[PDB]
Amino acid sequence: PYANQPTVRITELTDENVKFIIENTDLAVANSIRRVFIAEVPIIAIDWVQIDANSSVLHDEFIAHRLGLIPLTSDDIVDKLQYSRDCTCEEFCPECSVEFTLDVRCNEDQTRHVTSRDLISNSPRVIPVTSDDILIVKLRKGQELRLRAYAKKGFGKEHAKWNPTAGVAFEYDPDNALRHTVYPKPEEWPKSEYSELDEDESQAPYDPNGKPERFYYNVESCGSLRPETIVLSALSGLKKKLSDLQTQLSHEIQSDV
Amino acid sequence: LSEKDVDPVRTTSNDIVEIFTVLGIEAVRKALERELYHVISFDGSYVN
Amino acid sequence: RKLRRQMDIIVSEVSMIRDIREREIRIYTDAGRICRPLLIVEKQKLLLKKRHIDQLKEREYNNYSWQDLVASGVVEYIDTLEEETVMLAMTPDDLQEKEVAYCSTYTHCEIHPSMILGVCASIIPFPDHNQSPRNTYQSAMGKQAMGVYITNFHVRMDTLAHVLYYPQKPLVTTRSMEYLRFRELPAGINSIVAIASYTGYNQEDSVIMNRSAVDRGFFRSVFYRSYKEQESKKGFDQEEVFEKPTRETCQGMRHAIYDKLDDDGLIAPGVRVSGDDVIIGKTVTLPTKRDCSTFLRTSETGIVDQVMVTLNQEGYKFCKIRVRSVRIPQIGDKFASRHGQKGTCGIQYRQEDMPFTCEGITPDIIINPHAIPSRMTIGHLIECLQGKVSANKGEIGDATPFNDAVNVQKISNLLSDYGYHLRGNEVLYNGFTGRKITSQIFIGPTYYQRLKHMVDDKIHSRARGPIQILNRQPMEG
Amino acid sequence: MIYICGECHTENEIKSRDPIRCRECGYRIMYKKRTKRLVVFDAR
Amino acid sequence: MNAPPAFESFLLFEGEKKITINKDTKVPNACLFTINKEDHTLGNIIKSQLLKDPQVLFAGYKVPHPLEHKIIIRVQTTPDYSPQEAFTNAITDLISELSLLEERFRVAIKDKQEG
Amino acid sequence: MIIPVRCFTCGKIVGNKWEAYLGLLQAEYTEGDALDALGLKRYCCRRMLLAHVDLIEKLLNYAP
Amino acid sequence: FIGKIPIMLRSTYCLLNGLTDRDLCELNECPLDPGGYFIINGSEKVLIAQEKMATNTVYVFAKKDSKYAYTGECRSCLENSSRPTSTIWVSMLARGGQ
Amino acid sequence: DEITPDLWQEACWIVISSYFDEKGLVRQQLDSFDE
Amino acid sequence: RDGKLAKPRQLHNTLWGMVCPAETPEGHAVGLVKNLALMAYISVGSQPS
Amino acid sequence: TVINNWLLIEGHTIGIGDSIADSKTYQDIQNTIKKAKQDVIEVIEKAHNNELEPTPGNTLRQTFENQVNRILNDARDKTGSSAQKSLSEYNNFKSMVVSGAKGSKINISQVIAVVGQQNVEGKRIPFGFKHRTLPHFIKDDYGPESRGFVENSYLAGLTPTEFFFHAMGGREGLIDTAVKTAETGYIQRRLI
Amino acid sequence: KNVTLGVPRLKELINISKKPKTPSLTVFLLGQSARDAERA
Amino acid sequence: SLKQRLKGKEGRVRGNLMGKRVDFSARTVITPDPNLSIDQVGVPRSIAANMTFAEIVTPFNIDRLQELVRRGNSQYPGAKYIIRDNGDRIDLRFHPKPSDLHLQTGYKVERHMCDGDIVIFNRQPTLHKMSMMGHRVRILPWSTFRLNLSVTTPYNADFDGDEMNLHLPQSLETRAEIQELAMVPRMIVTPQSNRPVMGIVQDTLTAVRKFTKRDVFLERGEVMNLLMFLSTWDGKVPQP
Ligand SMILES: [Mg+2]
Ligand SMILES: [Zn+2]
Ligand SMILES: [Zn+2]
Ligand SMILES: [Zn+2]
Repeated sequence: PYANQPTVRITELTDENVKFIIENTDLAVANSIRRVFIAEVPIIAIDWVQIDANSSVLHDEFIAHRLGLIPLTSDDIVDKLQYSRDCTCEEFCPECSVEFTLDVRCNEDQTRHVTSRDLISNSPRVIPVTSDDILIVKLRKGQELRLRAYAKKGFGKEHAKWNPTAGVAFEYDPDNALRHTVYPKPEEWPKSEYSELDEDESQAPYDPNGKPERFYYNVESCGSLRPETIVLSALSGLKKKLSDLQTQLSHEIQSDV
Repeated sequence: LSEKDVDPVRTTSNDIVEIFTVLGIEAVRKALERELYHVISFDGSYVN
Repeated sequence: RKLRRQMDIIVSEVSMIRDIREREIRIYTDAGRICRPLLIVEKQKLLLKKRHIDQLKEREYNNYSWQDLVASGVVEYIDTLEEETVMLAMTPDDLQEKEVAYCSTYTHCEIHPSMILGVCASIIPFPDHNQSPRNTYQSAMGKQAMGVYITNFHVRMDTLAHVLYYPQKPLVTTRSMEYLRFRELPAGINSIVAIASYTGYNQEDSVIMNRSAVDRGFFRSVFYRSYKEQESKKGFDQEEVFEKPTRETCQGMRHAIYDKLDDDGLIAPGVRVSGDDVIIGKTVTLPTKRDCSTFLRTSETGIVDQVMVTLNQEGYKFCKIRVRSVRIPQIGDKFASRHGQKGTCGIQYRQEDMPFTCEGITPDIIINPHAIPSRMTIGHLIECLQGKVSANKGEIGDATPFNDAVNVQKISNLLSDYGYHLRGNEVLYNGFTGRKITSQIFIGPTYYQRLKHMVDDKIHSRARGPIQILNRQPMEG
Repeated sequence: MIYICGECHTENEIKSRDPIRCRECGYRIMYKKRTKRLVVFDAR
Repeated sequence: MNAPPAFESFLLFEGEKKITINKDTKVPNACLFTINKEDHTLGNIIKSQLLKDPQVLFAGYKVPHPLEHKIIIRVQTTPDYSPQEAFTNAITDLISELSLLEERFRVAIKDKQEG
Repeated sequence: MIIPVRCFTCGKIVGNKWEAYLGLLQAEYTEGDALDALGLKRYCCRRMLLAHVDLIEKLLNYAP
Repeated sequence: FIGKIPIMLRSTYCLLNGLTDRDLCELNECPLDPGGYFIINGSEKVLIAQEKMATNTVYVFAKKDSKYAYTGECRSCLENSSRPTSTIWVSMLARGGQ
Repeated sequence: DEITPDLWQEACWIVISSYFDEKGLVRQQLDSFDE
Repeated sequence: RDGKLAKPRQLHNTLWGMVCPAETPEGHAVGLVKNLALMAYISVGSQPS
Repeated sequence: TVINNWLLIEGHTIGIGDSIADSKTYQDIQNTIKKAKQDVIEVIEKAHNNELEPTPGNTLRQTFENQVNRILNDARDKTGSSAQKSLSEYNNFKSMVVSGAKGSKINISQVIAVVGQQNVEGKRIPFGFKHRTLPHFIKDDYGPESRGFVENSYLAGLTPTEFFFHAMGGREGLIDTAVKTAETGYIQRRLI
Repeated sequence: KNVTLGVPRLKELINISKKPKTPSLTVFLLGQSARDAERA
Repeated sequence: SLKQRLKGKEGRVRGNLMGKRVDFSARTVITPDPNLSIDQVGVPRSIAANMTFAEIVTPFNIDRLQELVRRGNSQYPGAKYIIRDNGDRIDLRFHPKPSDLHLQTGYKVERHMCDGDIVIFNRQPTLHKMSMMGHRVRILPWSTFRLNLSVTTPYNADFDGDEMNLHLPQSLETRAEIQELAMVPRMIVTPQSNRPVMGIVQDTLTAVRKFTKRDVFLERGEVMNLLMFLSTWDGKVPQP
């Protein structure tokens, strides 16, 4: 009738990905965690661009599109940063956004690569992750790109640019003991990297009393957050979603009575 | 139809004009039913 | 025949036909005869030898070209009339090789049987694995796809132009595509397409698109509309000029804002426009001066891309205004593969909602399995399987139609070497619940095309609109 | 009111009344200069 | 032209209730919870936690329409247990589990980083 | 026209790999070997560089 | 002077004839552009090939509806002169007539 | 000497490639107008 | 008049290698609008002298 | 709504694996097609040697074409049934056919076993060339390959001649569709 | 044998014409010829 | 001449009496929506916000129609016009001043199309009765018309670029005509062949075949999920 007592076993922890296993958990909790990784972990991304000059071969909202998709370092600044909607400023201020500036002019016969290294922020905490660098546009001689942009808080549920993950590998029951997937020919299917079966064996014996548990994760980070920071933010974000719902539920129950 | 040893009852034609001038308007009404039914039911379709 | 092959007196395009039964030799030199090059076969052997191929390999820095093959008498053009007297071998390696003597008098050989196809049918991958009408449908859809129609599209000012943000060359391609420059100017994107019934929103030739992929520029495109207006001084009384109308100067002006217009009557580039805005301010002098400015359609909402001012052929000052409008894929937009599988986007799901593999890969597009069985577009399934091997192998797949070196079994065996099910099926997990789907879903990269048909270009409503004065009946306003 | 020549890309201020033509190039195709007004793009 | 803002999926507009409880008259001790601006992330986790309760006879959720952002959770409990009480206990258990997961993931990070 | 910043399928960064990818190919790497050297494991990301057409290069051949 | 002939682009009489790909880019022309069309009042016009029966060839056809059992026609045209083509029929009258 | 079957596929597409290096795809339109 | 006598919409045997067998508009123009095969060539004509 | 949400668990797909058949099934299909070709060859020899007796109501040519067509029609049915029997319960081509949702038995057989005979105006591919269907055959070649019998499946792919004859047969369907669109509602507006 | 069917046959009926495309009869035999092939 | 005006397919008698353009009609692409009822059509907000229905002001709806007038064209759902007892039309968006916008019985408020509004939905060519069926409007947030997958068969419609016409009846008498004669459920069985005209289709038909197999077993959690989508469910979980 009460909560699970899940356990965590981290298998790999690099600057790019974190591989971990969660045990003694329900499938719904395991899945909701991976959905939060993608859709509900806030990071900082450019969501406002004014282009003062753009002589390049790419139109204005092509450049703006590419700017928004550039990952910015938002590990610790994101927590203390506010949402522009929640912030009381006049649509932008240091407490809810980070200003960026790009001013590149090409005056050489060699093609000028406008990369994320040219993106300059007023906040040292929030900088492009690459600073190889991400190419924004290539400039011919005589072409210039001058713009100022603001990076604000958001999560992947609003736009894919606020998704902090570069791929969330999720798995459970690698040997298919639960028979949640039925192979017409189990022998044709490669073994999972987490499989614990012999070479001859193709499926684990059916476990009628089994339940989905021991979920395997591999959270790969785009760069905005550390892969461990994504998981920790996801757990606190999912917890905050439920605590907020409980607070609203309590008032509704009181109003009903 | 007048030919000997030829069924003067079941023998018919798919030409409505020939039926009209030989048997009559009511025969055409029945023949037109059968021609209209035959084309409709050729592919297995059914119409009330 | 000898003279033509030596190009002495008889040019290559001259066709000589002998009707042995009718005792007639017909020589045709006129224009309008359709012919194709065929390899000459003598004594059950190709006159084309390794030495000819070696010289062609060094085509540049050698001056050896196609014309030397014709001059050498190794290949010649055959028109339809002459083709009736020609005993043609489909391939040299099989037809004129020693075997059961079906025919020992071959006179010509095909260079490749896949040259029977035209430009649009030559991009279809594995067209010999599709039902023929579906190859015909794709040839129609290929001409409506989006891409980069021409490299210098910025200089051009066309009434309508669609440019894809991120055109990709197909992962699975045909040898003929090298000559269509489809690689240089591709029209489409390689999409991770899952053939599954996910939530019922891909039924009846509909498509489920990944919203996160769309957010990243997946099948994003530009739409350029160019408007031309010229001012004519014909008629002494009336003299129309470009300038933003003013209330005091002009007797009658609409309540539309003219702030967008410059002092020359032309909106400047880089300005948002909508239906209520005026792009060209043209005023005609009365016999105060009446205004005849041009307005945009309510549907259009873009940014002025370019404004050029010139004198037309007639010598009248006229301006072309190009409006730029970014079209993000949405529900109702038509998408098609290269196999006649055309469909609108039924719904878009974010990456968390989409079904995912063990690696975390979610399909960009999900198509209904019921589209395949009736259409029998097995080439679509083979392209996805070949494309999966291509993306993993790092090699562009070859989908030339009549290639015996490629078959599903060979492609399947390759897919096994990369830790995938040999038939391209994968175990997908439900995005909503995370539970494994009982059936393993066919998923892999397939080249999809965004078609010019957008829903915004089509949606239109009428409710007590501008009837006609004469007929008192509805009309467009 | 600056117009950019299509041939030499010379910026030249042109009045409404005077003929449209490059001052030094003589070219007859002129492009308006980009508006000085600011337009906001959301990087979406 | 009809595209809705991306934030409409998680931001309540003025005068919108996050959660509303309606009694299900078909069966006793049943309630329908209409939660606005929520999706399968909270519907599935809440519903699964409810099923672990032996006093919850029925627990299910649904998104009536993918283009809309409401989840309806139906909970039927035993006569001595309230559907609202089951819902609150379900959330506390999830918060307890998530809090425990945070602590243990933090410990694991220290272990892996330490060596 | 230009390399996308993110892989469409997963959102992995791909915009800083086109120049390296071209450099690796100039180093006689096979296309598959170059992609492996660049960290592109998922075939969705390999698709991004294996099927990219860099039209921005020829667009720069036209004087502004 | 007797008139002006519209010129098919990238043909021997087009200004973009023999120009290298770099030269075409200098003229704001796409090197991949194949040409083969006309610019008529700024509109790029393509001439669609028109399929027609070969001339100077004797063709014997049969028409059931007509009164001739067989008809051997021959559309005769000169060797690049008198564009109009004169057709001669040699028809055998049908045997239906009693 | 002779093109063997193991080399035919490479050989035939070298012939095809040379053909489009010389003619292109709109050679009919341009040749007709030049005449 | 000529097209009436014999139907040209059908794909004739002789189109092989000359006209694409797959490319043809759907609708009223099926089989009437055609496309050259890639290596198809139309003769420009020369004098028979 | 109820089954669209259970299908989220069960799932339904279609792929290359559903278009394959057993090596034994492929051998059986090949034997049937190999024998069917030999049967047509024997019928040709009888006609060539003037040993073919026309049936009542038909000329010698109609008799030969009827005999050849039934042999090839039987071969397609024999191979089509064989391919269907090889399908497993899990096969997704069969699941859509069995439920009636999409496809038919003929679609499965064409994908797996044999596309079959291509017909133009109800007859085999005509001798559009002089006594030939294509320049790649000998004159007066009435064998299945010459006259438009596709011995391959869509999975195996068609040969260049089969591809063209299948295009010829498929053009007939395209023309008929256009006519029906033109005729759509013509009778209705006359009756009304 | 072959007779008109589908729309063209449907067209003929509503468009009653003195000359159908494929006029034909269906003669039935009432004597021993009906069951005797030689007599038929 | 006068004779020319009448002659031709586009003449007054044929081109302007038998057929003619009509107000209050919409057309866009159709996309699937398995979440709608068969008798329900999803409508874009722009189409709904553009097409209006004239509601006669009554004490039953005096306040409700008053709010729509206040909201106006700016906010959807609102209203476009007010028709007084005089029959004169007032354009709301021009002047939203509530003083001039007081309503009273007998006034007609042309409110925007809202959920539950009856419309005639048509796919061309209109070959039989089931080609023009009545639907209940359901506003949805994108730019397409939505159709239940079952009604695609009577319409002969596919979701590969098909477009369908929406006609909005403009009065209570004609609205009641569609409700009682032309709604989709009343069209389920056709008199043409005395059999149903629409049935279960691709995914639901393929899945119901699998679902009904003898060896399909559902766990407690799965059954409770399927019961959430059974609108007619009485609330009692059956004995397993
Ligand atoms: Mg359609
Ligand atoms: Zn602020
Ligand atoms: Zn100049
Ligand atoms: Zn990726």
